[PDB]
Amino acid sequence: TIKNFTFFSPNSTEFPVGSNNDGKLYMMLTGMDYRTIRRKDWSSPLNTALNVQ
Amino acid sequence: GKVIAGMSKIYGGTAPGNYKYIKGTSYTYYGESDIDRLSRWDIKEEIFSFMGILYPKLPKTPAGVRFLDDIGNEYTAIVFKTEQVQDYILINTDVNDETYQGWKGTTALNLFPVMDFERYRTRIIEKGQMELINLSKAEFKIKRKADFV
Repeated sequence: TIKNFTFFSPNSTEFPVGSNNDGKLYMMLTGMDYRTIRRKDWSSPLNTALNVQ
Repeated sequence: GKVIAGMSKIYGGTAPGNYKYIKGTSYTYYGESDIDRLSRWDIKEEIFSFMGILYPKLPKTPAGVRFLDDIGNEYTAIVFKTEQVQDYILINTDVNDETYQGWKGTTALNLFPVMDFERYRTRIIEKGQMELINLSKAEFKIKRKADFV
């Protein structure tokens, strides 16, 4: 069986895209496994006593 | 204090102003310029624990209260040196559940390791006055013991 996601749904019900399907898609596009991340600090985290914000 | 002619130190009446040295009434100063700077947090009886909400001004500068005795010397001080400006420091001196947490927004931070251990000599506050170190505003709740009531 083949499951299609990036295709148009004639009756808006044929190919719904689940969060895990997009998860796999994104992992494949960026070349990441479950043992790494993609991370970006848009603004610097702030350290206050024994805490990181 | 109010300004009174002959009683206060002013050069008034006929030019070029005159202030008279009398016996008893003489000249008494009216007040002080910017008397709004003077604020005393008075401690009249010995207190045991307290729940203060400290509002700090400058970051990285030791912020917290210190206690003065009757001669203007320091015995104890709860002072913390934070990296960023906490919106308010919550301090509780209760023996059973001591709390020293720096709140910023909705986040609660433990301030125990950042505290000055040498300055904080005793929990028992004596007769004198409290001074605010690097604080914009302060809100205190004092609990004081009575053996029989």
